[PDB]
Amino acid sequence: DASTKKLSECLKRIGDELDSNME
Amino acid sequence: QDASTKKLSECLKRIGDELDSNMELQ
Amino acid sequence: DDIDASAVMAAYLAREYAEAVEEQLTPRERDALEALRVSGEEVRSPLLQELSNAGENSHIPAALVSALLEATSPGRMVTAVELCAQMGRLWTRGRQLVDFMRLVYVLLDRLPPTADEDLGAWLQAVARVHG
Amino acid sequence: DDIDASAVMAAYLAREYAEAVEEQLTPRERDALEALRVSGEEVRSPLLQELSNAGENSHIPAALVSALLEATSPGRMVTAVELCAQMGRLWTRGRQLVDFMRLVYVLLDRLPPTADEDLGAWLQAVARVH
Ligand SMILES: [Mg+2]
Ligand SMILES: [Mg+2]
Ligand SMILES: [Mg+2]
Ligand SMILES: [Mg+2]
Ligand SMILES: [Mg+2]
Ligand SMILES: [Mg+2]
Ligand SMILES: [Mg+2]
Ligand SMILES: [Mg+2]
Ligand SMILES: [Mg+2]
Ligand SMILES: [Mg+2]
Ligand SMILES: [Mg+2]
Ligand SMILES: [Mg+2]
Ligand SMILES: [Mg+2]
Ligand SMILES: [Mg+2]
Ligand SMILES: [Mg+2]
Ligand SMILES: [Mg+2]
Ligand SMILES: [Mg+2]
Ligand SMILES: [Mg+2]
Ligand SMILES: [Mg+2]
Ligand SMILES: [Mg+2]
Ligand SMILES: [Mg+2]
Ligand SMILES: [Mg+2]
Ligand SMILES: [Mg+2]
Ligand SMILES: [Mg+2]
Ligand SMILES: [Mg+2]
Ligand SMILES: [Mg+2]
Ligand SMILES: [Mg+2]
Ligand SMILES: [Mg+2]
Ligand SMILES: [Mg+2]
Ligand SMILES: [Mg+2]
Ligand SMILES: [Mg+2]
Ligand SMILES: [Mg+2]
Ligand SMILES: [Mg+2]
Ligand SMILES: [Mg+2]
Ligand SMILES: [Mg+2]
Ligand SMILES: [Mg+2]
Ligand SMILES: [Mg+2]
Ligand SMILES: [Mg+2]
Ligand SMILES: [Mg+2]
Ligand SMILES: [Mg+2]
Ligand SMILES: [Mg+2]
Repeated sequence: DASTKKLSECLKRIGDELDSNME
Repeated sequence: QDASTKKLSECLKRIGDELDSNMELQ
Repeated sequence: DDIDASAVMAAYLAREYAEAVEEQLTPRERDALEALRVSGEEVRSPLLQELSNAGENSHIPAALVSALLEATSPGRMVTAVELCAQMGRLWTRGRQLVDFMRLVYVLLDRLPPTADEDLGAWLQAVARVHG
Repeated sequence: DDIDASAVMAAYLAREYAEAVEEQLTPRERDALEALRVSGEEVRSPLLQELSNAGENSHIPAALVSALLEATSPGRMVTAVELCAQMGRLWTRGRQLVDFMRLVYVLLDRLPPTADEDLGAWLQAVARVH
């Protein structure tokens, strides 16, 4: 599904911000 | 073995049959 | 040393889920939960020592839950619930986590359509007796 | 038909299992569990915003968890954990109790081999901050 792909890309991006907000 | 599980299941059923009446009694 | 990540996650999700379900329980369902609590304690020791009477993964307990729910009774259904809970007590790590999810699935999947009404009147009757 | 017997059973087993696992957590793992609770609480609001953005399947959340765990960081693993925790809050009776345990299975099954040491070092850093 195209929508799911873009949704997970937004969640993967949230995950990355959580990594960067530690350092 | 599998027949041991057959026996154990009947024992838990007896416990179950007893729990059914025991908890509504007295 | 290091942590068992999967065990940390399972502990977190299990509690968060337990709190969630409890929150959404109707009042009449919350009284039954208490009744299920006490009724699970009375069957615990007879259940454990019967397990110790034989034997000493998911296959055997699942086979017992299945045998207890074979068209059944509130007492047998509650005995099945406590069996799952006791297996959860010793299934707290790794692949054991899976055996618990498969066991609980047998329980809920094999409940009879009558359970909603039969356990409603039974667990409620137990609550009045133990009051 | 006065009670959702499955929901009542799910509550009992869920709490008993929650305490059973917490009981057997080492001291170090208890620290990580509290760090995970804070980490998941920080990402919760952003997570609900993205999900609400695209608001309407049990495969969908399973697909998101899988994408988040696609070879991954501690941040994405925590986000996947909190997504499962929020689906658990929506899947609280009847036929929804099946999709939750399966969703958790996807989480644990798809974890990377290095999850233990990665999260151990990351959640410890969470403890330093908070
Ligand atoms: Mg991305
Ligand atoms: Mg964030
Ligand atoms: Mg055998
Ligand atoms: Mg025998
Ligand atoms: Mg007997
Ligand atoms: Mg009595
Ligand atoms: Mg070690
Ligand atoms: Mg070491
Ligand atoms: Mg709550
Ligand atoms: Mg409530
Ligand atoms: Mg076995
Ligand atoms: Mg197996
Ligand atoms: Mg069966
Ligand atoms: Mg029958
Ligand atoms: Mg029978
Ligand atoms: Mg009978
Ligand atoms: Mg117990
Ligand atoms: Mg293992
Ligand atoms: Mg079936
Ligand atoms: Mg079926
Ligand atoms: Mg009552
Ligand atoms: Mg009705
Ligand atoms: Mg009704
Ligand atoms: Mg009615
Ligand atoms: Mg443990
Ligand atoms: Mg242990
Ligand atoms: Mg916590
Ligand atoms: Mg939290
Ligand atoms: Mg959606
Ligand atoms: Mg829908
Ligand atoms: Mg849905
Ligand atoms: Mg599909
Ligand atoms: Mg999908
Ligand atoms: Mg890729
Ligand atoms: Mg990627
Ligand atoms: Mg990668
Ligand atoms: Mg990876
Ligand atoms: Mg179903
Ligand atoms: Mg499934
Ligand atoms: Mg692992
Ligand atoms: Mg560690």
